[PDB]
Amino acid sequence: MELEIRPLFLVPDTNGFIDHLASLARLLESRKYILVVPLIVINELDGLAKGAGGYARVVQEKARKSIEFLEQRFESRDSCLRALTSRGNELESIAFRSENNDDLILSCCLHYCKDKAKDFMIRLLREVVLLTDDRNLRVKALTRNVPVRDIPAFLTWAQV
Repeated sequence: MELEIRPLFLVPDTNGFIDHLASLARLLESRKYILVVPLIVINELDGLAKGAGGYARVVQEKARKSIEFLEQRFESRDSCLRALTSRGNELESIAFRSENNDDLILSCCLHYCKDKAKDFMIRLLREVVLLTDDRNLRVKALTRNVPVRDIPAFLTWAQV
């Protein structure tokens, strides 16, 4: 079917923070978009930050910077940043979270795909975009009618 895409909600995966924190930060600072972070992604970053090979320690620092960035932004109750649990409940704070996940990332995107019978009283409005470089994940999104872009491409499009 034909989609009408008007990006509002941006959903990144774990490697977006590792690879592209600066660009996610620029997106969040722009105030144009709501960045929605799956809780599993925060959990994965926690795993990486906690922990070694050189590369592992390089990624560990990147995860630490990510978590630091998210922690600070949730502490200030940043209105353009949300986290979503596995049950589709939004969190306003991540501080005391306890505690291969494509399907959970996708469930987060689909949370913002609010389709109703009467909508087809004709294009499928999609206001969510999955931000990833992972080709398998991208294909999964494509087959679920979730718009998908890599973060550099999106940042270019956004002019922001």
